[PDB]
Amino acid sequence: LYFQGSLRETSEGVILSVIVAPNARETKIVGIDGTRGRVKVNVAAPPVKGKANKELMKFFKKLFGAEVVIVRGETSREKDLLIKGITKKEVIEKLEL
Ligand code: NA
Repeated sequence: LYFQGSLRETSEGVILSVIVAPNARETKIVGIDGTRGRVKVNVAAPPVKGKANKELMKFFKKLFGAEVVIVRGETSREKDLLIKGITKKEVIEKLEL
């Protein structure tokens, strides 16, 4: 399994497709879902008042050094994140760290 199955590069940056589990001990990448083409992300926040979405975005903004917005799935576990102004090569390097 490679992270490439969860990413695609658009004119605006990289869409990173994730599947979250809230209430986690630590916000971190725990795996890849090879059927859904998504990175499994544990989020150390409750899924109330948008707090899991906020923590998810904060985690990836820090990892990538780039603005991260949710473009689909604000109220779903399966969320698509636009990482603005970054290339797929840069995203792969950071996910592989
Ligand atoms: Na949330």
